[PDB]
Amino acid sequence: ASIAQARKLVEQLKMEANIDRIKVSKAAADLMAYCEAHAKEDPLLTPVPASENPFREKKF
Amino acid sequence: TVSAEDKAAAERSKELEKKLQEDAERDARTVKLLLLGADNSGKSTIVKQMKIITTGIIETQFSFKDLHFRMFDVGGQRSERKKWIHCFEDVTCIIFCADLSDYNRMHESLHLFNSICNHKYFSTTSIVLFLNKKDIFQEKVTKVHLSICFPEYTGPNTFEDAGNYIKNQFLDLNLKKEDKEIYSHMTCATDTQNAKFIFDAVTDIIIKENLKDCGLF
Amino acid sequence: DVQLVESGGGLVQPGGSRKLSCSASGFAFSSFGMHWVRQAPEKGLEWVAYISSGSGTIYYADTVKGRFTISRDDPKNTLFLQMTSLRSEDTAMYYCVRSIYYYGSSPFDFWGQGTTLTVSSSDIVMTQATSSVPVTPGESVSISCRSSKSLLHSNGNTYLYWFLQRPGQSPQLLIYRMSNLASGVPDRFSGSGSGTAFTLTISRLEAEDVGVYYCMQHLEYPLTFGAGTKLEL
Amino acid sequence: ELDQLRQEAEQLKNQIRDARKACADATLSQITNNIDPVGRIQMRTRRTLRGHLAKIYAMHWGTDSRLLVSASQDGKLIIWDSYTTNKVHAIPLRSSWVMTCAYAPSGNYVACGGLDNICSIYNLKTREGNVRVSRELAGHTGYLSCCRFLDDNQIVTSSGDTTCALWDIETGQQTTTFTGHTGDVMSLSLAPDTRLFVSGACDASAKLWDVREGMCRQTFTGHESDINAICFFPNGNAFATGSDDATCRLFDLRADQELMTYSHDNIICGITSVSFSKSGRLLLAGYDDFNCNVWDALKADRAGVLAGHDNRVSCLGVTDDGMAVATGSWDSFLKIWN
Amino acid sequence: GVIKSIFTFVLIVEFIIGNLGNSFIALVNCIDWVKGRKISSVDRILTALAISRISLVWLIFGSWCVSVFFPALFATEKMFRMLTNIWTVINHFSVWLATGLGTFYFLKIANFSNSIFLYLKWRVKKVVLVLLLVTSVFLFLNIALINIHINASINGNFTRFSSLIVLTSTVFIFIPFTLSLAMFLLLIFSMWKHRKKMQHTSTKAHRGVKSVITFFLLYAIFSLSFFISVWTEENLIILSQVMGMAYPSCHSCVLILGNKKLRQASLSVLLWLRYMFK
Ligand SMILES: O=C(O)c1ccccc1Nc1cccc(C(F)(F)F)c1
Ligand SMILES: O=C(O)c1ccccc1Nc1cccc(C(F)(F)F)c1
Repeated sequence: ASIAQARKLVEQLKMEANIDRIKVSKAAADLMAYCEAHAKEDPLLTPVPASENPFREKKF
Repeated sequence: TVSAEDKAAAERSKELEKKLQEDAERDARTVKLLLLGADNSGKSTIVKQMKIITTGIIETQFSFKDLHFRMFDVGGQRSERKKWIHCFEDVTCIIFCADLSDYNRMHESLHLFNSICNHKYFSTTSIVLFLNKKDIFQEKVTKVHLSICFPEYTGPNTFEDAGNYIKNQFLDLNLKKEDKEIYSHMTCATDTQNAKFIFDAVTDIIIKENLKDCGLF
Repeated sequence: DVQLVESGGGLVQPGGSRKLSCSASGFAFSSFGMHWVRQAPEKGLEWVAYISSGSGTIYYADTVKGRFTISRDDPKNTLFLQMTSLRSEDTAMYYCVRSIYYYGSSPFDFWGQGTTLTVSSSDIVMTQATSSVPVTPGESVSISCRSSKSLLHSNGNTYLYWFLQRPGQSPQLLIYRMSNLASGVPDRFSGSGSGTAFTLTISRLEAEDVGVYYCMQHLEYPLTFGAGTKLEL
Repeated sequence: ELDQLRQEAEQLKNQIRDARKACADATLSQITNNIDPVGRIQMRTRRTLRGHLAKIYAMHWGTDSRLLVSASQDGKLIIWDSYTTNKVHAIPLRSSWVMTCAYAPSGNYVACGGLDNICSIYNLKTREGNVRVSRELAGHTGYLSCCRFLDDNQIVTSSGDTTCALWDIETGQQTTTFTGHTGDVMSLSLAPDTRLFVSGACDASAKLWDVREGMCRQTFTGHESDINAICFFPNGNAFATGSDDATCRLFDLRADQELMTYSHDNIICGITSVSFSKSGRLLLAGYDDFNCNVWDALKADRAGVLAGHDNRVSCLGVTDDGMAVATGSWDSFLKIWN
Repeated sequence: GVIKSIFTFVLIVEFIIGNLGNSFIALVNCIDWVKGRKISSVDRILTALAISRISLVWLIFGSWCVSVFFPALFATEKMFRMLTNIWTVINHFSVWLATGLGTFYFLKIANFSNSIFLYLKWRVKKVVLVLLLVTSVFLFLNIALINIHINASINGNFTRFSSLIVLTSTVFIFIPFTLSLAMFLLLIFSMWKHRKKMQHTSTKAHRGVKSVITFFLLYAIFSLSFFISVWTEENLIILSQVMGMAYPSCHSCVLILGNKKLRQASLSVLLWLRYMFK
């Protein structure tokens, strides 16, 4: 049989269970703060002026 | 205004493009096939005059008078990996190979065909059925009743009618009748004619694709 | 090993024709453009000709237009310069210079041992007025170069190349595009500048920094070299 | 007595689920219910790189945000200059079956793998002037689904053998072997610090492996089918996974839960690629419906569609500076949007 | 004057048929541009041919109308020469774009093994432009001789000297037609040979190809009859206009019975008309 493999899986689960978990609210707040802090530095979320746009369409 | 370095870069880009297109033509006159079937169905010696060229994908190349076919044999039970399958979507046609004298395993082959004939990616590629081991089927039909491995069974239980029944049973799993076509050929292993059949099927499929592109039908 | 061997140079009468050959070995010659640059017996470098990869584009200097023909045999990995009606001004050492043009490339990175050709008796000016620069090991130096027209293209690239020719050695690329250090060059070399004023700074002058430094512009043909700043001990 | 050991597995699973449930005091949607929606992200096809002749399967933006490598089924790995569309390089691969490609952060090396089960590393900076395979990392027993560069010497790869491998290029041997996945690994992503990497597999689970330890720190099981694509949040404390079930899922490492889910009733196809903008507010998911959807990371609301492809969007990538997006489809075209 | 009156109705019927067919082709291929539906190369060529033929047909109809309402100005040197020049510059392109469509079909559908044929097939998208250039050379030559003829007639508002111009415009139309037929008797030959190769390994397609064969036979017979009659009258202008407007209107129907997008659109249009009627 493969009982030792199941024991290894149990050991992995034991190691994973005992971890430092923060509250979901704190993680959501951190993500929101990160998004709001670097929003100005996001050319996609806020399109930059065509002068600073390297991929600006060639003049026709 | 383009700088001299930019112009030279553009020249290099066009040189690379012409390399790609020249190799494109050279390959363009080579047809990619996909070979399937059971382990003992006759996959190895379907053409009998090949020259084998990591895991699975046993490529084998041959030619017939104007084309370089490259059959990409896929390992057993790999017909539904869902990961290698989408790689072989450019295949011009599939070269499924069955075994007439394999009643006990026949259902499995049928199932495999139903998997590839109705596959989402392989929904338009034209199968090329190869009912191999016709010689053994000749004696088996007159010795072992086909009803053993078929509910409907064969009425006369003869070599010709039973063979036609098996061919149709393979063909019936072609729900997309108007989208693809299936070609059948009852080889006998010791036949130097399978390459001709594959070439004829590939030419027919190419002409059909060209007509579709032109919009005629 | 990258290697460019020049041959076919010698003594020719004032009016004869000659064919200089450059054999290239150790790199994909078919994918590399080739320049011909001549250094007079005592003057600086001067771009003579250029042939692009695939023979698509060919350029000649104003002083050799109509008399010099540049061609290449990619299968033989050879470059040919056919000179006709050779005047006395053609006496010089000719070098065939490798150059590949693509984003992040190093044009003029490698030069070949030149061949001597002795003859019996709207251009961007680049001023290098620092010919004499006495220096000693362990010190720091700053060679200066100027351009009549700004080399800063709208794309953001300043096409200035700093080469070094050691006594008895062919020119070697030190800096390309005014900021990038060529492969194999010690980090002590640093190219800087802006607009029409450029500088090459050496922090600690080693025994291999003795020679003539040349500044060239690649903004537009013909390519013009500088007078040449000579650092000697 | 054998079942007594599996009792421990059941107890640990129950403990993990209880800890996850107790740690969810709220929901990201509820917390993000008082923010201004991004609105409409109307991007346009700024560039259209047309060099490939077959189905492009992978791409990777360069560190300079101007050069990008793309691998195609036609046996070509093409390095493009996005700004001008010139092909800076066109490497012919030994094996046409290529499913992944990577651009080294330094830009001196490129990588590609596929059904050959070997990761070929080519050197773009050669004194010979031609791109040649500098290394052939071998040892994986399955197809290579993804690979990413940590430096010019180390590379993380994921194969179809249900395992990943951290290789040292110079030695050519697997420095570390990550095992534990029950299904074939389809994608991997490197954290911004390049210390922990998150890998998704066909077993509908994602694992946050540690590069310096070789152990699965955490396992996320929120998807219903294969996880085809994965990408870290720019912060590095969260990531997103695209799955064949037409639903993307954003998880957080510290919380070790499924923070949010992105799905629409009108979308039934499978996600092929996932990427994040510079700020992480926009999650671009390339689907099999021939289109790309720009979901709002903090609101799970679609903000725009980059519909410009005649076939599925196999690969999607975002520039390091966030200036532009690049989507490569099966139609053999690679379009740069902005 | 049975002809003098019958040809009027014939011309009106041809005008109506040409308008309907060519405008329908153009609208079907243009609605895809707005709706976003993709259009193939054959769609582009069909659209070009349709917008060219709705121009040629309208030009001939205007030529007839000016010859009925206010013929006083029609018989004018300026008119005669401008109408003739604008007729030839449009007809040459309208026939050579129909021959480019034939070359497209022949190069794609056919399955010959000739090296030159394969080289052209791989360049099928580019041959339909080099062909247009060489045919522009033919167009310059034609303008040349249908202008020299006009100058000679004027120096001698045509003084019944239009036989030469009508005969010269009929060779530069037959060269396109002869090339198209030669590329239709090799496509069908290849199809028949391939079908014979398929001994054991859709009557609609057979009837459709028979329609093309019948149309080509009829057009060739009528054109040859017209040419011989001209070589060997007061009413000879109306008949010439009828022929000139025949091909643009007639071949459009054959094309509609070709490309399946157009046939399906026509069937859907008939369905919509039937639904609206009831
Ligand atoms: O001259 C033709 O018969 C004519 C030929 C081709 C197209 C239109 C045509 N109608 C036309 C145009 C100009 C002058 C005259 C005519 F002289 F017969 F009145 C007839
Ligand atoms: O009608 C032409 O201009 C044509 C000429 C040469 C070859 C093909 C052509 N067209 C065409 C139009 C309808 C159907 C078919 C066929 F099915 F025969 F190929 C061919």
